[PDB]
Amino acid sequence: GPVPSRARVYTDVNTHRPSEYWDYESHVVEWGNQDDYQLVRKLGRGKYSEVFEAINITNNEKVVVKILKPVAAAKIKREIKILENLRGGPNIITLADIVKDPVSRTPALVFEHVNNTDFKQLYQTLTDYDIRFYMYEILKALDYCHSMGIMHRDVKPHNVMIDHEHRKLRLIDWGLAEFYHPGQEYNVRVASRYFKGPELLVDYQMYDYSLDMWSLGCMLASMIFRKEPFFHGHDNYDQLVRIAKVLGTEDLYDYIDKYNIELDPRFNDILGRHSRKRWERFVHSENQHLVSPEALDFLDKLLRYDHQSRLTAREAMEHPYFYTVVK
Ligand SMILES: O=C(O)c1ccc(Nc2nc(-c3ccc4ccccc4c3)cs2)cc1O
Repeated sequence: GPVPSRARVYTDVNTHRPSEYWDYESHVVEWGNQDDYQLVRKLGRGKYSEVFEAINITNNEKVVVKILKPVAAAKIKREIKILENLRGGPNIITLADIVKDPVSRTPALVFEHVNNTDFKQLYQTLTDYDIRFYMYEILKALDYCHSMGIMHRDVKPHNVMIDHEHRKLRLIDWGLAEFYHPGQEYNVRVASRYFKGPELLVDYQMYDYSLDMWSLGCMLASMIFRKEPFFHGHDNYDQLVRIAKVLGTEDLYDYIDKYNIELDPRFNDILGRHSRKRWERFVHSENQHLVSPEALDFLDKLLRYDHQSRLTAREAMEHPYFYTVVK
């Protein structure tokens, strides 16, 4: 059947770790005082959670309270373990407390408050320099979680909280994050549709950290070309077609052939034949100031069908696109 695959970096981080690290089900969670937090306003409701702005009435600080839904309640030990494992890491959201909501009767995660700007409004204003700056900041967080044996699996603009006034960024929502174990087959029903990697779209389960790099490339393409989202699929099948109309069908077929993947036959009447498009097609007078040869070289090194061929987060940080960024 499918040819197996392994990450080319941090392959055996979890195979050496004591069971207690990646064995999240064993992990015992100590509940704090739900009463220490006063809910202020509902910020939004997701498929798996409800997010509230709240005040920690003991220190008067603003915090974010995420109340998990019944379906996401079952996978609380995994998210809590990952959050505790990455706490203090570069640009990782800090878990301040874990309390039992008295109404839902499900777990509520308390997080540090970030003065974010709506990504829809903020991507319309970023300069070339800020795009490079914030991308480098996101890479710090990805190399950190990947170095700790963790795949985020939901990298997208909504999960990157940016305080544009203090030039600070946090990678949030570790609800879909998972421990990387070499040879493990994972669920492909992860990430948001526009940021799903080709491995998920073609149902290749033996994926790794490189999935986050594809998601990151999708975000980069959206920022430099001022098209959000860059790959606008109508559904998960159309999503692959949108990608193929840009990257071409020959390289997609080469990728499926390399891993001996059987494409869903539904793709036969919708995929067609498409040559790879040169990036100049996406360049117009309104976005040319965000596009450079370094930006395109970097984007071409993230947006590859072959997950094994994508830059790793650490290699990405070495790219010339970041030479202008003050380090
Ligand atoms: O999961 C996490 O670690 C996590 C950490 C911090 C955090 N902060 C914040 N969230 C929001 C927010 C705004 C609009 C929304 C619309 C639909 C659904 C949700 C929404 C959440 C604003 S500031 C949120 C998180 O979910």
